[PDB]
Amino acid sequence: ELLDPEQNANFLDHYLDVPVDLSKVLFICTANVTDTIPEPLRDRMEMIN
Amino acid sequence: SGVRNLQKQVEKVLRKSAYKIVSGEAESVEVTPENLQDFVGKPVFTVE
Repeated sequence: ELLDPEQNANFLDHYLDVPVDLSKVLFICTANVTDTIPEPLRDRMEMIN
Repeated sequence: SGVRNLQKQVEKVLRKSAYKIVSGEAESVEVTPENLQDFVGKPVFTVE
């Protein structure tokens, strides 16, 4: 829900119900090896080395 | 079997085109297969 390109724009979480709008955020993620990450998450993002 | 994976690829190509427009050189990117390897890199699978 964070990483969905469209659904990040209306993210909401149980604590504070109100939707947030993350669309402008430039997320970054760091993983030591690309193979262990589950396929649905791994398939979106580019894997620079 | 799903179409999700192709959906990631075409996303990537488009967003690189967006970078080529707003700041890059071309005002109209024109992907061609010879061009393609730039955008989406070199082929991974072939020898099914």
